[PDB]
Amino acid sequence: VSITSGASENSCTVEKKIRRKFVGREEYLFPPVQGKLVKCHVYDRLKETSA
Amino acid sequence: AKCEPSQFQCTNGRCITLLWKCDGDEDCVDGSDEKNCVKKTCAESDFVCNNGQCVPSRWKCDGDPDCEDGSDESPEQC
Amino acid sequence: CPVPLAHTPTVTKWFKGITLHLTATRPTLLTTRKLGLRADATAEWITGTTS
Amino acid sequence: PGAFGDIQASSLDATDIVARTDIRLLKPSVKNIHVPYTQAVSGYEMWK
Amino acid sequence: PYLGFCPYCRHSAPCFSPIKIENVWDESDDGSIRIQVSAQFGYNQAGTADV
Ligand SMILES: [Ca+2]
Ligand SMILES: [Ca+2]
Repeated sequence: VSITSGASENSCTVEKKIRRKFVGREEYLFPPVQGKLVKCHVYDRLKETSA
Repeated sequence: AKCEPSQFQCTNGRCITLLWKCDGDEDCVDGSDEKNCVKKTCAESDFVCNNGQCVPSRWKCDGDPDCEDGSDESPEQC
Repeated sequence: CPVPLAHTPTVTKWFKGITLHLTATRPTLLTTRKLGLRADATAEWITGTTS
Repeated sequence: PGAFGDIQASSLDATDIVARTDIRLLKPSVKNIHVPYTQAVSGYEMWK
Repeated sequence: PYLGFCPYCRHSAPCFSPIKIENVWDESDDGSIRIQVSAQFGYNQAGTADV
């Protein structure tokens, strides 16, 4: 994560293995336009939701 | 009945994507796609009649009335 | 989450056994099990096309 | 399907080309118009 | 030209798009790739040739 204001231009990084993952039994680079729908979990993008 | 999408079934007799209930499109034969969720009635392509009714923005001041208040034909508003 | 369906595998039949023909563009999990007393269950991350 | 010569023709500019790709089409299940064509990757690639 | 329905959009979900990629060939040994996209390049609005 970083700030790019030229002056306030610091940053931070953390070691964290973040390999691609794929719900289901088939490796898929991108969700296929068509196919089966299976129960999966995602981070709800709604800022109000509480984890 | 039990179904693969784990999402609501309407009077169409099929399980259907519940997110389509506020996708801007009526998919079920019933007008369920606007019953249980918050919606932008107007996209940036749409004209708000001053009552909050929404119509394609091209319908505004185009020749004929569209919304229940005629704002889509208001001269001053054109 | 939409997930793909690997191409429907063609099957060949023979005395007390079958040969599945598999065709997947990306790593796809295959599994099989017998319904007998023993499971003899197996799984394999098939890739590409193979039998 | 999937073997060498899965598609064949008299010559490149012929209209009598045949094949046995094992192409099969599922139901257009998703909301948007789309055709779920699925098949064995070309036998030419497997042979290559 | 026209508009199509490419699998992955600017946002990580399907969408209709004018620049729907149809097919991609990479048979050239140079490693360059031919891309067939729904949008047309080098043609004027009226269809005049203009690169
Ligand atoms: Ca809908
Ligand atoms: Ca009007």
